[PDB]
Amino acid sequence: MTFITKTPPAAVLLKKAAGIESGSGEPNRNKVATIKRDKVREIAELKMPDLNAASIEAAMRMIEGTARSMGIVVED
Repeated sequence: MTFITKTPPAAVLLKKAAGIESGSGEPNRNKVATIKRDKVREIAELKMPDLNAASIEAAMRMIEGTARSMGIVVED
C-alpha cells in the first residue's frame, strides 16, 4: 500500500515529542519525559489509519499505555 504500512512503534515516535531519543545518558534527577495530551494524541492521529483503530479512543489508548510503559507520562 504505497511506501508505508510498516508504521513504527508508538514507543519510538511518541518519545520523539517529549525529546527522549536516547540523548546519551544523563539521568541526573527529575525529568520523567512528560508528554502533554494535546500532543501525544496528535501523534496517534497521524498513525490512526496505520494502527487499525476505529477512533481516537482506540488510538490515543495505545499512546497512553505505550507512552507510559516506557517511563513517559501524559498531561491530559
